[PDB]
Amino acid sequence: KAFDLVVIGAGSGGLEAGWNAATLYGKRVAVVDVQTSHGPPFYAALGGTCVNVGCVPKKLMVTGAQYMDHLRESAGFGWEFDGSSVKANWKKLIAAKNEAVLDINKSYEGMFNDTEGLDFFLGWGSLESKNVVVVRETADPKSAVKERLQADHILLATGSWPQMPAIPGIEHCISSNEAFYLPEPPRRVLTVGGGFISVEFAGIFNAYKPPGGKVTLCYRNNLILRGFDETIREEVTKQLTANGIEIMTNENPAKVSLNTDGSKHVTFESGKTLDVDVVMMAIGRIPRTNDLQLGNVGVKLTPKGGVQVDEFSRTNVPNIYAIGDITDRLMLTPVAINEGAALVDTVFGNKPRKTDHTRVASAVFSIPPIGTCGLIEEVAAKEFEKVAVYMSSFTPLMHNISGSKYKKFVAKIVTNHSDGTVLGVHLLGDGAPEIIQAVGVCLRLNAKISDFYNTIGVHPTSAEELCSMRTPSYYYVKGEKME
Amino acid sequence: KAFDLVVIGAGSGGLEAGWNAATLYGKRVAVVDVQTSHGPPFYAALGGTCVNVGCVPKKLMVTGAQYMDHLRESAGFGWEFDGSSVKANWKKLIAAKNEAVLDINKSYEGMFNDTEGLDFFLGWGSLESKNVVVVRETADPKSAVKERLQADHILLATGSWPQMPAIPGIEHCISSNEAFYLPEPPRRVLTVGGGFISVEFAGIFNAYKPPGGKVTLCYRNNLILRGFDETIREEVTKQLTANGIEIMTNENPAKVSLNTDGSKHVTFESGKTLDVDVVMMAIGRIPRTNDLQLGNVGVKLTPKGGVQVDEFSRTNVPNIYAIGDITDRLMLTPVAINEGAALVDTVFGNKPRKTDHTRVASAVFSIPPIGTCGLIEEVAAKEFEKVAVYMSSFTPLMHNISGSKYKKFVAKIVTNHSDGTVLGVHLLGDGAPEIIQAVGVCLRLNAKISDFYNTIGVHPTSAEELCSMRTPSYYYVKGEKMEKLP
Ligand SMILES: Cc1cc2nc3c(=O)[nH]c(=O)nc-3n(C[C@H](O)[C@H](O)[C@H](O)COP(=O)(O)OP(=O)(O)OC[C@H]3O[C@@H](n4cnc5c(N)ncnc54)[C@H](O)[C@@H]3O)c2cc1C
Ligand SMILES: Cc1cc2nc3c(=O)[nH]c(=O)nc-3n(C[C@H](O)[C@H](O)[C@H](O)COP(=O)(O)OP(=O)(O)OC[C@H]3O[C@@H](n4cnc5c(N)ncnc54)[C@H](O)[C@@H]3O)c2cc1C
Ligand SMILES: c1ccc(CN2CCC(n3cccc3)CC2)cc1
Ligand SMILES: [Br-]
Ligand SMILES: [Mg+2]
Ligand SMILES: [Mg+2]
Repeated sequence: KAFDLVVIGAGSGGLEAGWNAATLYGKRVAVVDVQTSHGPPFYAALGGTCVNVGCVPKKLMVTGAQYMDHLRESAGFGWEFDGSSVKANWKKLIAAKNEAVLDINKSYEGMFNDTEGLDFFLGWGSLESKNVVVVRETADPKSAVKERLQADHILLATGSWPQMPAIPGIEHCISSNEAFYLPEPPRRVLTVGGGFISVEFAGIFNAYKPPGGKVTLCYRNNLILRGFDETIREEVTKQLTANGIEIMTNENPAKVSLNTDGSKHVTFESGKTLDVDVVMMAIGRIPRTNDLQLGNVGVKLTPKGGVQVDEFSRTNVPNIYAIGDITDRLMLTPVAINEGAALVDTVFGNKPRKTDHTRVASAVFSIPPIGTCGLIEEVAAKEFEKVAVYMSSFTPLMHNISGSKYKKFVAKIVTNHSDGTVLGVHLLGDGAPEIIQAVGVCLRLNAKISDFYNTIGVHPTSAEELCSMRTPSYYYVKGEKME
Repeated sequence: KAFDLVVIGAGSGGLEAGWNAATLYGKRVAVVDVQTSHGPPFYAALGGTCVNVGCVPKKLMVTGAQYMDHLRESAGFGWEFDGSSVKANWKKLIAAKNEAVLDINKSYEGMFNDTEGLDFFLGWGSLESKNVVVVRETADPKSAVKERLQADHILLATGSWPQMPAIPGIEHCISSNEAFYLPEPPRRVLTVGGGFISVEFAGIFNAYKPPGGKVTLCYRNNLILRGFDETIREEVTKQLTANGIEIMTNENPAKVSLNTDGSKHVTFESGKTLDVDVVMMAIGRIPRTNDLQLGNVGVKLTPKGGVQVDEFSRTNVPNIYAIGDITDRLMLTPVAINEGAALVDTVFGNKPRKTDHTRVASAVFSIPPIGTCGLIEEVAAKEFEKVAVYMSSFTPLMHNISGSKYKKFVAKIVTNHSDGTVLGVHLLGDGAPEIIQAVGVCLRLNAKISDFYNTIGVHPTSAEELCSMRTPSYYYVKGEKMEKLP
């Protein structure tokens, strides 16, 4: 069958591109994915990674995890109940999450049913030729042909996949994919990785762990969450520790064996050992290009295995494009979506547009959470002669009463001190992901620190800290910190 | 007894002006207030209304009230506990609020002592003359002089005070001032009025009420929260109703009598009756001008009662200025603070600056809460030929799992459709007050709807809805509402 566009991967970027090309530009569109609903064996499905085994289910589970703090914190505000009656029922959480994800799967199914000129094909997409996508029964390229799709234009949108280190006993470890389907909450769990997925899952497991349970997070480097603001990295480490999570930095698994009861015996490179019920590898995500048989058309990959693209998401092969995680740049749903829309506008609208990968607001649903947009100070300090840091850090009042005195809210604004242009805003504490969104709009408008401090506060809020900072806390001048 | 600046009222506006003048411009400042710490008899104290009987304690108590919803909502996420064991200990909440407020009172005392040329004077400020403030022992102008203060510049920052309607039995009623100190949570309470204070307290009382408890809010007109977005006014009404609060609109107390058991018998203008344990009046606040003896220097008041000011906070009398609620405009702490910082940056900094009273971000800590900035559409529609309204309204997914299906999140952007300039942003739902702050910055920068929709979303948030709206839901054209443009 013949299409203006064939999209391989019915994910965040793929669905934006396919729906826009079909509905805004009246193109005949095919979209391919390996599953119509969430979970084993392929985990991602119609809707993509974010819907099925990412942002959507993890956010619901972090919300679930937050109640452990709310229940404890309620006492300071005079709430009384039988503490010994408190149980975290993980089965209910997983069932609630499964229903939520399945409902989305179903609506996307209804979307393809009800959208003329937008067709879904179940199976494994690969490139036969530069204008033919083959859909097969399995990821094995010798598996049965279900469809052959003639395509003026081909979009690769297959996303990414957990990285598993080749160590002895890797087979006894899981990724985030399996973590979403654990039938019982682990009593002891090691999250391996200092990234958002490890930190977010440490918080989820810490809340739902059965009595006498323990969550350990391990990371090779000295400080979790590289890429984030350093003050926030130190504070979130402290605040995770304060809520009972063991942060093992400068530590990495060397091998895993099974103890006689089926629990996992972890040997760290340092020789240290840990007995846990689950080992969750969250050490990285790699672009999913193996299964695409890109050798058939000579699309240029990087040694990492990402599809190389120009700013307009164009591969080295005309009429073949790549968006989203497969391009190994910013692995965010809204970036994927933005690239998909920009690509379709460019190619089918002749409305040339490229995604801006700078000043993207993002979040970490840690407990407590992070919101951030733009440059951290160390980065700004290499690119600008004079950099100012405006910093407010303090346990908010509600958390003196709550008993969570460790919950320091951090707000930091990084500026080009030569003109006061805001380069970065970095938040830690309840609300941070919600606060940072409109900050993304501020940085698009080249907001200066004067634009923040001349804006009238909403009081009382954590956000008003951003509009209450008149004076630098310190500077970088030619890369040197000057207190 | 000689100062560059004398400030009457150690509140939100008064202390910002005082501290700035002293620390930024090495000026000599006197600040007068009636009380050094919170509560009876004068309620407001060092730190002002907001710190003592306003934003700060109210926010702590709304946070306390939110745990009723979190404890119920936790069950959808798998939290299990003995629901019959749950009790709301009001006395604990009030004791914790009292300690939090006292620490702020003490924090301000430290500020005055640890700051050269910044001195606190206890007692009642009034104007003797153009350049002299008298501190007396009481509000009676006949009481003893404690001090006579020489002032190169006088700042009036005495704030506002609850209005109590002059109805038979008003003496059985409380204001917000007494609400903060109730020894026991009322079983039945009538919050009177449709403004933020009535709404916030109806939420607080609703969460802490003992078993068989009932919170009634009455409002004299048809729809609470006049001046807020109409969609949000209707929605908050529904969501308060859904959480057990009874909303009596077009109803107003004509009198209150004590029943023999100490409870209050409310007779409405309509003839309806209601027995409650507390009647909290929250029908308005009025500027505190009486006690300053303004007649003594001829400071002009408004047809309403507020000190008349120009854009630089100047009265008709030179060297005499007025900021905050005494001006009877926007009664918000950060507005008072902004006016104070501008007055001082003007007069002592030689850097004239005027508070912008448009595009002010503000909140209602209703459950769930409002965050708003700029014009509601009815107001935009009279000022602008073509107004677009962008609206998103849905129960977020977590609240389909929580079981609070009624918690619809509302996001509205109001624009000038001729250039896309955002004129206002109106939010109802968890985190709205936190979301709206950086929207205030966007409005200062003349953000267009395209600046929002071209900004990449943070996912998943409620906030990202603001970056997801490309197509108007409807328009006003020369005041007329319509789905489509001609
Ligand atoms: C645990 C986790 C949490 C995350 N949390 C967030 C968050 O909170 N916010 C955020 O913005 N981002 C988050 N992300 C990142 C976000 O999920 C991704 O950036 C986004 O899904 C990438 O979208 P995409 O279009 O590149 O691909 P995806 O949405 O992953 O879609 C790719 C699709 O292609 C399919 N597929 C793969 N190979 C083939 C093939 N050969 N043939 C057919 N179909 C194929 C897959 O089944 C999948 O559905 C998270 C990721 C994970 C793993
Ligand atoms: C229940 C309630 C909730 C509120 N919630 C919020 C909120 O969430 N957000 C917000 O922004 N605003 C809120 N406000 C409003 C806010 O409190 C005021 O806008 C703000 O306090 C006004 O500041 P001001 O500087 O005008 O005066 P105030 O802060 O009221 O300070 C006035 C001071 O003057 C003193 N005083 C009065 N007369 C004399 C005299 N003759 N001599 C000496 N001292 C005198 C008083 O003791 C008082 O301390 C709330 C108000 C109340 C009542
Ligand atoms: C979860 C959430 C809310 C409830 C209702 N109870 C709240 C507290 C009341 N209470 C006050 C003082 C003594 C009891 C009674 C109603 C139950 C379970
Ligand atoms: Br490091
Ligand atoms: Mg179709
Ligand atoms: Mg002093």
